[PDB]
Amino acid sequence: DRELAILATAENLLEDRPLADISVDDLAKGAGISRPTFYFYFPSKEAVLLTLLDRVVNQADMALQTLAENDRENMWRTGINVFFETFGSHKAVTRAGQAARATSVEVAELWSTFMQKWIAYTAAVIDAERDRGAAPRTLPAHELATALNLMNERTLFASFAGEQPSVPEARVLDTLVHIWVTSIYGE
Amino acid sequence: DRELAILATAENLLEDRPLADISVDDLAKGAGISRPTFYFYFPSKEAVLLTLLDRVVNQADMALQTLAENDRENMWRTGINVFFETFGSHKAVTRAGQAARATSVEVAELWSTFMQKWIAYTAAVIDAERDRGAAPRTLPAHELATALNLMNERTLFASFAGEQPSVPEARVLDTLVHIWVTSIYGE
Ligand SMILES: CS(=O)(=O)NCC#Cc1ccc(S(=O)(=O)NCCC(F)(F)F)cc1
Ligand SMILES: CS(=O)(=O)NCC#Cc1ccc(S(=O)(=O)NCCC(F)(F)F)cc1
Repeated sequence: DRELAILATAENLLEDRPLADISVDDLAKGAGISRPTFYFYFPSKEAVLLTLLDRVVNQADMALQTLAENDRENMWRTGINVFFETFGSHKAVTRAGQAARATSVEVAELWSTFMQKWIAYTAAVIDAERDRGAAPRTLPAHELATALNLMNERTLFASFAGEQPSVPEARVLDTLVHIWVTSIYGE
Repeated sequence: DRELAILATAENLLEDRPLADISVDDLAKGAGISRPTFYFYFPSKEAVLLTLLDRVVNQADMALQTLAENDRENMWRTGINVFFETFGSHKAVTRAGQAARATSVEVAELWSTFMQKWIAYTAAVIDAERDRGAAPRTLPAHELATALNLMNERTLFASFAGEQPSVPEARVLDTLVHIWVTSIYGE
């Protein structure tokens, strides 16, 4: 309500500048509320970012669950694309959220909890592919899954932030899908 | 001299706690010098970390140049192993150096300059492998190289920091080499 206005303001301001350069007064002003009214909904601007990141992570997780409840190259591409579109639609929050992992235990723990879930699901799909005889028994599935998820984390976030170096955003899906399919199916 | 003692002290203290929890007075005391004598060799504790990271990055780069001036799976493993051993021998500096990328333009630019070099060298070796007919012309070599280097950055540093999630350090070389060889040679 006022909560949503605060969150919408924070997402808008993060498009232009870092959390460090955004005051509680900036978020209050943008949301049309006082400073003490702000503090009724959120203990800090840090908790605003935690809630924004929580919503974006849950949106991606819910989109991947929808896919899971329904060719091998297209199967992986469709799944990687959940993360590309979801985080790529929320670049300001992605970026600020990754930077807050260093300073926020709640942000580090949110990101860690979802990465463990996404890795466990990746490993379960590789195992299914091995069980049906489509993928060879090479590396431990859980270790392969970990490295691939870490690759995607670093490569997606570098591309969205326009880091040097980065894969251009228009090439990153093809790039990741190639490495996933060759490393999962390759003998 | 006193410079080396300051650097050795900083590396020792970073084994126990973050830069934020290390004072110029801590580095001076450890190096057996006064606070103003410290400031003669370094403008700040941040510049000490920049110099430590500079030395570790150059050690890895010089080891990779030595290799370059001399089976396909073993060739990539030997090269990845430069980074595994070099950064893995300097875990405190690696960790503090990666955290300083967020706050230090000099640290962000050092890391970016060497990543561009290492990616350009990776791409040149893939191209050579394609030219000799050992590797298929799949992805653009420079884009494949970028994602693989980013994977290694994230996966090595997660393992060395014992992050959750991470590939166990005793499995990370096998894990990365498998993804490199299948993605470089796989059709
Ligand atoms: C259509 S399907 O059945 O759902 N395909 C199977 C799948 C899947 C799957 C895809 C991508 C990733 S990840 O590595 O991209 N996510 C980590 C967060 C990051 F994006 F930060 F990496 C993880 C799992
Ligand atoms: C024996 S040889 O001829 O030298 N083999 C060819 C090679 C190579 C080569 C290996 C590993 C990497 S990287 O991706 O590990 N480094 C990025 C820094 C990071 F470690 F942070 F990633 C880059 C290039």
